[PDB]
Amino acid sequence: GISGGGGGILSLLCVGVKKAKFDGAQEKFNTYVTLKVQNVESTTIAVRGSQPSWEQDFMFEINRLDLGLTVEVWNKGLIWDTMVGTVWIPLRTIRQSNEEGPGEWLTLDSQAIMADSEICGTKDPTFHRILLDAHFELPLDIPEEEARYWAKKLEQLNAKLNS
Amino acid sequence: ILSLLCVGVKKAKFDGAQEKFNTYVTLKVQNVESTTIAVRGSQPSWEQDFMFEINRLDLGLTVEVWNKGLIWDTMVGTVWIPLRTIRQSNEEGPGEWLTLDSQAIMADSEICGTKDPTFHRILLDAHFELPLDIPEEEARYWAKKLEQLNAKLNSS
Amino acid sequence: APTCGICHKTKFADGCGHNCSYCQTKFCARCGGRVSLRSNKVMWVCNLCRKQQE
Ligand SMILES: [Zn+2]
Ligand SMILES: [Zn+2]
Repeated sequence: GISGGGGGILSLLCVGVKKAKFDGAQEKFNTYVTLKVQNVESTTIAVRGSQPSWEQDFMFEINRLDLGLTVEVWNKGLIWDTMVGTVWIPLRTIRQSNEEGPGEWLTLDSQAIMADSEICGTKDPTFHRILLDAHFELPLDIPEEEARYWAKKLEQLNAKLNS
Repeated sequence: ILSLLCVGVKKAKFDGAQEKFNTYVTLKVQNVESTTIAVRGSQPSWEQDFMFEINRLDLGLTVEVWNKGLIWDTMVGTVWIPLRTIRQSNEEGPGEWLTLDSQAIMADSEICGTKDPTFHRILLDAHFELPLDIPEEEARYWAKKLEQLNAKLNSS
Repeated sequence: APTCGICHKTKFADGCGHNCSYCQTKFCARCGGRVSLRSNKVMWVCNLCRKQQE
């Protein structure tokens, strides 16, 4: 009859940008992370050192699971920034979960693998690594009583508006 | 996983006024569901590709077209495509125009068809990608499942 | 960057998100839910409107 079930579409991608470990002199780094997915972009603040900790979460509500999440680590310059490295995570590899995870350490690569003008991987590994978590969340369920209440309330309002 | 099912949701064609429609398409196979975003007009174009991991073939792909409202979104038509019927190919196709029906038919709380055609149509491409090989152990498992769909693994 | 009108954090890809059927605020998956009526009608309701009517 009337259901509050949220169903099973995975639309909310959660990304936890944790920290990084760079190979080299710490005064050499003032870095931020950019995330790009389904033409949405988000960025951490810039943090100094060879072991920056951002511990920042980002959420993206999307509908195209066929692509990937591009992650870039950038060294900040007063005039231009320079990429430290990148990874590309196909969205189909990302777990469905309701909880934050520990993340995994990924080696940062220097360059995108491009096919047909679209990124499809990365190549040329660096000695740098990033600690990153990502998961999809499921939609919420509304309890049956509360769903029935809302359906009736807004059916009555719809009926009134139509008149 | 016997096969990857590719589903291209291309466009639709609604009977009646352009301004009446602002529609999105949802797909469901087993418990996996997907959706397009909403696009306005009598001939919206989504051009969105979906993929599903398929392990059983006796069921179907449920396709629904929904029209946005201020309060309620309304399901304007549906088709149910038995999986056993979908073409087996790696090649993307132009799609076929399918007439949308008004409602699902159920057997044991579960869709087994649709009824009551509408004057609205959807353009969908669907195909099963060819697996690379089928290991001897799995071939025995699939042979049993297929042999109750009057089917059998292609000898080649 | 359109962003959820409830949590002000989740960013929407184009055409993503749902508008609350009552207050019309656009919200992300953490911030409201769906009520389905028979097999042909659905509405959407944000968690602020839910709280109000509790
Ligand atoms: Zn939100
Ligand atoms: Zn609301």
